[PDB]
Amino acid sequence: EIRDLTTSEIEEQIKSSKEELFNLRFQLATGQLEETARIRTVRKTIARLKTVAREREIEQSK
Amino acid sequence: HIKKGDNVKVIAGKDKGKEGKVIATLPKKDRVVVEGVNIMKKHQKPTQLNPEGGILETEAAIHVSNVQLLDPKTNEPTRVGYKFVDGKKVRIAKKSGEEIKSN
Amino acid sequence: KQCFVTGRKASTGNRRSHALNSTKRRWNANLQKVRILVDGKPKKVWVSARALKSGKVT
Amino acid sequence: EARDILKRPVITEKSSEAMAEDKYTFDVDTRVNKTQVKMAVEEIFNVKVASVNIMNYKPKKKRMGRYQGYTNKRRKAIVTLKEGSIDLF
RNA sequence: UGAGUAGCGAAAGACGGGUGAGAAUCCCGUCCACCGAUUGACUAAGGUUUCCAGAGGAAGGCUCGUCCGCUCUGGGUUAGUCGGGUCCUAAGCUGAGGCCGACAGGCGUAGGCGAUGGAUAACAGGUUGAUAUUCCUGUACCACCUAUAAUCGAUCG
RNA sequence: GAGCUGUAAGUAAGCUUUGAUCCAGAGAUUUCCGAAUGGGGAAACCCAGCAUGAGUUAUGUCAUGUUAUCGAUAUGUGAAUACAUAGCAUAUCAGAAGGCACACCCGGAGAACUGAAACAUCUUAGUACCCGGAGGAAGAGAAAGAAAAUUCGAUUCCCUUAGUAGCGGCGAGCGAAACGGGAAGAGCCCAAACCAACAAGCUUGCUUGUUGGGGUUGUAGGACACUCUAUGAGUUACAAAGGACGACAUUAGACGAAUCAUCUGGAAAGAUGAAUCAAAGAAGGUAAUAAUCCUGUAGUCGAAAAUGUUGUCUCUCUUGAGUGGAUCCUGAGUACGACGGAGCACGUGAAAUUCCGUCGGAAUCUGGGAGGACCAUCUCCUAAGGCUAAAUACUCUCUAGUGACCGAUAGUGAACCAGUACCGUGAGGGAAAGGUGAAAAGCACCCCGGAAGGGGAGUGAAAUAGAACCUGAAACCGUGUGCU
Ligand SMILES: [Mg+2]
Ligand SMILES: [Mg+2]
Ligand SMILES: [Mg+2]
Ligand SMILES: [Mg+2]
Ligand SMILES: [Mg+2]
Ligand SMILES: [Mg+2]
Ligand SMILES: [Mg+2]
Ligand SMILES: [Mg+2]
Ligand SMILES: [Mg+2]
Ligand SMILES: [Mg+2]
Ligand SMILES: [Mg+2]
Ligand SMILES: [Mg+2]
Ligand SMILES: [Mg+2]
Ligand SMILES: [Mg+2]
Ligand SMILES: [Mg+2]
Ligand SMILES: [Mg+2]
Ligand SMILES: [Mg+2]
Repeated sequence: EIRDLTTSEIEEQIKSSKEELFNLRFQLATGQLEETARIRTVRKTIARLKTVAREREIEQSK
Repeated sequence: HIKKGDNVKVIAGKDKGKEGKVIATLPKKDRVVVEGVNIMKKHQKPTQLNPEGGILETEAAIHVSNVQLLDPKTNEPTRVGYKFVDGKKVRIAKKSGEEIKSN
Repeated sequence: KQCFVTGRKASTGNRRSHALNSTKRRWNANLQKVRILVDGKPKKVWVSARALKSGKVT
Repeated sequence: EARDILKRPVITEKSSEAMAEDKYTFDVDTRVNKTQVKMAVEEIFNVKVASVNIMNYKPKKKRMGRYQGYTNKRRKAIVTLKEGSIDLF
């Protein structure tokens, strides 16, 4: 997920990663503790995908 | 400025002149820790980890500037100065022998 | 209130007595309401009496 | 939106009894309204619900040893579904 | 120092049992007295977790304390019809333009604002340690949507 | 360049030589209220319209754009009135509003307490408060000047002139200037005649209004005539404006020289002895007092990037000197005067110079002013239009420093999760509170007690150093005592 810039379809991934993130935060309030693979190193990933999409219009358009 | 896999000799401590290895360095308190140097005994009580915890004997931290990294080709302590050859910077022990004592 | 060409305005100053103890007053300028020809429609506006070098009203 | 307007469930003895008559509790984000919570469990759990109810908790007061703050306000929502089975566990 | 001195902020309590390391003070019972156009039962104004459960005894309560409106941990408030907004205006207050003035600003028309009033669609019982016409049981009403077929080339105004 | 996940120990999973976390430059994100600007409004909230789109069989919902007021630019339309103008309707534009350290400056408006031993002219003072507009500096500024000898020369600021000349109920008290010595040193663009088009009246005439070009001063410059010169200077702060070609300074960081041994000590940097670097004997830390233990210093280097100075070239631009002055122009309700008033150090007096208010009101190169009223003669200079760097005044900050400056009742109010607890309806007031040790080694265990505390044991050089913690003075409350 680090340095994956040559992917034209990432909206298949952002929606897929975000519904993954809701599968575990919702799972956090009962038990199921491995908190690294929880909202730290996964919510960074859905910020990786936007900053390599939001610039992509910018070098495209102007 | 030592690393985590060196083997040094102290200058001023409760046990001076003893050698040993370094296992941690704590680079914000800049106090390093050597095996077999300055045992500090703890009275740990019965915790949820140690079943009826008690006394023990573990060496704890001492400062950097009582510790000097000694020459490997000579075994006499030495100031370390730096120079760089080709791409990186390496440690010469300023006794004309550069050490390899990282790992 | 304001003129056109001189842009007049009452400016302060004391006024004195015969025993020379002061006060404050204003000197208001001689404004007259009149309707002049300005661009577009002729407007009615104040102007001062020493600003009389102009054609009056049309 | 519609995936992260619901935020957490709550398991309470008020609510774990209230699993029998099939009412669920949640914790939705503060700015939403009760209509588009109904349009969210349609998305996430794929059943159809009868009605929803919300309320507010005012941000009550913190400790005094831990100094004078306030715990966050929250928006507890309750959904009512008449045939959809146990979505969560 | 005054000094172990003045003061404990109206008033009827008594006994038995239980808890507890400790009880004239806390909990259960009977007996007794006290207001009763109120020390009763409800609503707004305010106050903002004081609400309930479990646990604790340093400090708070003019005494004591096992207890509490105090500390600690974990919880509690559900609305198409209930009060209000998506309706209306009074006193006022703002006020495009426009008057008016050393500056700031003052005043005012159209319009908006403003409830204590005008208009408007719901009830009876049950339930929990805490919430109710809000949730559950039965019963209807009000506004808008689609599929619904006794007429009219009648309807909205 | 090997550990990190804030201040912040504890966790529990994790990241990390494939280069983390941190340090610097650049970019994307930037919810909501705020001038708040779609309308309301009790700031952090409520209610919408307009197009697109998701969605449901639709209605409800959602999402991103969108619409305040002046102002400008474009068409529509255009009354009382017929011709047009107010007015009215659409489309673009981002000009404004608010905030600022308001410290320093510039204009508008402007007190009193106090001194005179009372007090009214005066002075506290054109000071403090209020409001308006800009800048990194603003204002002033290119002589209608100073001066009196022989003149020299724009403005500002520092030293002397000097508490002098002077003003004053001639009282209290205000208080200059030039000459001189320095700081730092640039001077220029418009108006007009006249000429070339353009339009108009209204004809080959004149006048008027624009557009260029010409031209801007007093030893009198310019228009007009005469004759002779040009791809050499000047510049993007004044003089007309934009921008590529190329050396330094900032914003991270490197390297960086020289020591041992004994003794007392819990531990040496101390004592004694033996050595060594020095462009490095500034400073701090390390178990005590270190040039040679660490971080550093002297002296050297580095910069992907992004800004600031800027050197060069490239570009824009651009003719400058003389004579005749026989004619023509030189800033109009202006300068001045009368009347009340402010400023000039100067209180209306013998009162020039300067601006405002009202009212009368000139001449033009034989002119017009000014030399402390005014007239005469003589010297100086040309108002009624503009623009301008440097010397100089300030620090809420930023960078690097220094101090016969304080060391917790001092220093800022504020070393300490300060304009906070707290008092006030409000505007606004406004505290107290630093120190275990070298290191948490923070007292395992045994005993009385419900616990709190306590006696042993134990860590530590020291717990008579026990987290109300270094040192522990006085008031004051106590314990058995020698004399009484
Ligand atoms: Mg008595
Ligand atoms: Mg009893
Ligand atoms: Mg209330
Ligand atoms: Mg008590
Ligand atoms: Mg409580
Ligand atoms: Mg009205
Ligand atoms: Mg940590
Ligand atoms: Mg708004
Ligand atoms: Mg639509
Ligand atoms: Mg010079
Ligand atoms: Mg170094
Ligand atoms: Mg060194
Ligand atoms: Mg006069
Ligand atoms: Mg002290
Ligand atoms: Mg505090
Ligand atoms: Mg010991
Ligand atoms: Mg004593």
